[PDB]
Amino acid sequence: GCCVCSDERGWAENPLVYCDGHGCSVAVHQACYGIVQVPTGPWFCRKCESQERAARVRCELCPHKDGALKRTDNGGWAHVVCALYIPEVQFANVSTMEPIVLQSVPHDRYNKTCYICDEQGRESKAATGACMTCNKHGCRQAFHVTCAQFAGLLCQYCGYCKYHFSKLKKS
Ligand SMILES: [Zn+2]
Ligand SMILES: [Zn+2]
Ligand SMILES: [Zn+2]
Ligand SMILES: [Zn+2]
Ligand SMILES: [Zn+2]
Repeated sequence: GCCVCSDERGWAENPLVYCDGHGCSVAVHQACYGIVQVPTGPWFCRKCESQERAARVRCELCPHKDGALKRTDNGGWAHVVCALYIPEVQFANVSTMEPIVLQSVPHDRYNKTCYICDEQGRESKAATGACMTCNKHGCRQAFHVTCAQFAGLLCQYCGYCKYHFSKLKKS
């Protein structure tokens, strides 16, 4: 489906677009990646269009490689999905969704430990990047956006730790 949201198909007015770059598996809705007009030929994501060392084109807000990336204001790269769920992250242009603006992200997002990384053999990565916090008031569980994404814990634009998600009646 889409690398950014949890919708598996596109819509006529918002198609699901597949990157044709070699080795790349990025697929995004037009609206999930800020694509202005849908391409008539092969389409390439910003990473595949990049001429940078591959080791460098990766999200600085989380430890997962690949996925749907845009350039940042500090000369780096970040996931669109990480940008959408860390509250203080912004975009210079919300239509094109780029560059991703990190200058207003506070210390508070960078001094946490991702509990999911800690559980999944990524202890060395748990205190890197930026974390969202569980939406339950009083809960101190913190986690990378993409770690929660893969765990099915993301939901405007918030998430829960596994425990509080388990305590919420699903409707
Ligand atoms: Zn999407
Ligand atoms: Zn690509
Ligand atoms: Zn990320
Ligand atoms: Zn994590
Ligand atoms: Zn919680």
